[PDB]
Amino acid sequence: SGFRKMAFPSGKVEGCMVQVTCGTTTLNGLWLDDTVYCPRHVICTAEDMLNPNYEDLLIRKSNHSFLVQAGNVQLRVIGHSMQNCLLRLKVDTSNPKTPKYKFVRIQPGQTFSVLACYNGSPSGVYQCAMRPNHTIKGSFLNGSCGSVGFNIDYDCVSFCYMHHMELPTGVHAGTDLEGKFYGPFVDRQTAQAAGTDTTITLNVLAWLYAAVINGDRWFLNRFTTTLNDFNLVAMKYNYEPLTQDHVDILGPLSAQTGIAVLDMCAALKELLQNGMNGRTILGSTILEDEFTPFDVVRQCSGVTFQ
Amino acid sequence: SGFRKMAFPSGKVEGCMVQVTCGTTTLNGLWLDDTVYCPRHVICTAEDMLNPNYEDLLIRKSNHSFLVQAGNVQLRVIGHSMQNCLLRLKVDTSNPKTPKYKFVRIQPGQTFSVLACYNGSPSGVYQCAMRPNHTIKGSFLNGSCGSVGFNIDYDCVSFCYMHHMELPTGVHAGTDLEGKFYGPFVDRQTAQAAGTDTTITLNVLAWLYAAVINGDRWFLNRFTTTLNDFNLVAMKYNYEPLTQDHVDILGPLSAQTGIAVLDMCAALKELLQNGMNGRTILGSTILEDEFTPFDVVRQCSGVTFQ
Ligand SMILES: O=C(Cn1nnc2ccccc21)N(Cc1ccsc1)c1ccc(-c2cn[nH]c2)cc1
Ligand SMILES: O=C(Cn1nnc2ccccc21)N(Cc1ccsc1)c1ccc(-c2cn[nH]c2)cc1
Repeated sequence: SGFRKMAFPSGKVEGCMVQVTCGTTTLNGLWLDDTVYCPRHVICTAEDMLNPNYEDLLIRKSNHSFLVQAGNVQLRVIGHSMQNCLLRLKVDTSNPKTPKYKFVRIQPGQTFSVLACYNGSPSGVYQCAMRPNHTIKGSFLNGSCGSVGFNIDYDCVSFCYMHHMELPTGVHAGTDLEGKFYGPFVDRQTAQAAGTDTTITLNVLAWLYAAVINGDRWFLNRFTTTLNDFNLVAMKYNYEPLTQDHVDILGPLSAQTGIAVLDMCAALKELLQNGMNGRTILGSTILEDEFTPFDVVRQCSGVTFQ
Repeated sequence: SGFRKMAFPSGKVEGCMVQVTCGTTTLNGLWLDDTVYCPRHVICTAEDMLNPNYEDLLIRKSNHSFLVQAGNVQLRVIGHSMQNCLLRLKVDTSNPKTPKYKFVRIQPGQTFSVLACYNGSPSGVYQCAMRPNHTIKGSFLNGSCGSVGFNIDYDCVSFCYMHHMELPTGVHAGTDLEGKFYGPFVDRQTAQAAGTDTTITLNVLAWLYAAVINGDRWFLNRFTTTLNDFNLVAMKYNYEPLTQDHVDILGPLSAQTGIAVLDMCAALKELLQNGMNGRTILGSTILEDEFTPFDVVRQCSGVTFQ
């Protein structure tokens, strides 16, 4: 029993973090096989960031412009290229700790584990959702750039995020491991800001199912709803519209609890309209949206507490 | 910026988890040097748990009664002893991945990282406070026994918890790595229950300081309080009394923010009396108590956003 914001074990990623220095600038890189990946802003001075031309800043660098430090060990850079907003450094040594891995672009509303790192040394691990507005509510200080996000499935690490930026509201922006930004953001100084955000409806429903699996039904009701009637309420409360695809995804949690998805929607409508009346669900006074249906099945018992 | 329930990176602990089997019963052990530590209830059948005599159950076992599996590899057991509620198995092989480590008994209100494990395989990591009633609000299923808690400081792992039990309220109980239970709990079937709990006052104050370091002052006021006047309010709201020792511990956070500890107490009193009036602090609608003053200094900027 219990329900916690649980991260994946971080060992397989720890063995891949290095430090990358170009001139005065140090940040984190990810060392897989004989490649190191890091944010391309490592090549900029503070003043370069106002209006950088990366193509023109990079052609002025050699391989030996880059220092890569793996723990105590200097890795020799023997090649470099830019891929979107990442630099790829080829080094003289294959990482003996390279895990089984893939690069994936996660979708909005999906979750991942962040390994915050400074100076190539891992400092902490926590779980993040990709918000609908393509930001994450992370915890990052200066020096954290090149920290990665990931998911693990049967000893394969799916890398999905590299940290580039803190926006003016204190939320975080970065790239997939092909160096494409999540959201409309750019690695230069602009008036860019987090767009308006929404509550991840599918995740709230998964988390209500979690509460029932763990033995709590106080918030259920004798009502049902159409998808249309639910969505009129969702819009009022700045919830993402529910789609048939989202109903289909909730099929296994619905089956394990015997609560029809639209019967759970009727419960959520009533909670949005009436509040929680001083009660909690899984310890929370608020409706939680940072757990996916996959996260609930991973962490909850396969046997409902009936 | 940001503020997250952050766990330590779990790699150094992952390399120590093994599986321990005695008959039908499998659970997790911790492999350091040539010793494996696990809950002594591994030697019990389900029916043994009603009234076990561990001394009498253990003398009936040989070394070869115990199977220890480190990944793919069988470790041969060559010795065994009981230490309080732990078994210590000596094995034929020293763990090549043994980190620098110590065994520590944490105090109530202190935090640690839990590596949930099943069948010797790590599944997840999250941060826990030791509640005043000596329980943790974990997330554990059947098979999780022998999962450990820890803190890391400069590459030294301080192990402080081993998981033994889920209480009837769904909260968790275990031992230090000398096998002494936290709290009044026992590794046998009784009417035992979590005692009443309290809010960890020192941690709430640390977390208000965190909010100011990250740039928020909405909840401050022009009032001060005596320790006595604060504690009359604390008792009304089921908060731990504040002591002079707790005021002294908050000295560095008070210095970094320029807010006197008793001026912060006056702010907390006002929040307890009046509520938050629909506002948040660091994203929360409630007063958070699972971050220590050490956790705040670890995660927050050393420069206040003034
Ligand atoms: O946001 C950042 C870097 N960053 N990421 N996470 C942070 C958490 C706290 C503080 C700073 C943090 N920026 C701002 C910028 C400006 C144009 S795009 C993004 C940033 C600031 C300075 C540099 C820099 C490059 N060379 N020297 C300094 C890079 C990124
Ligand atoms: O609580 C447990 C074991 N445990 N720990 N975390 C749990 C999370 C979910 C389910 C069970 C969990 N107990 C109960 C008991 C009974 C007397 S003291 C503690 C437990 C239940 C069964 C065994 C057992 C021993 N041999 N075979 C079964 C051990 C502990």
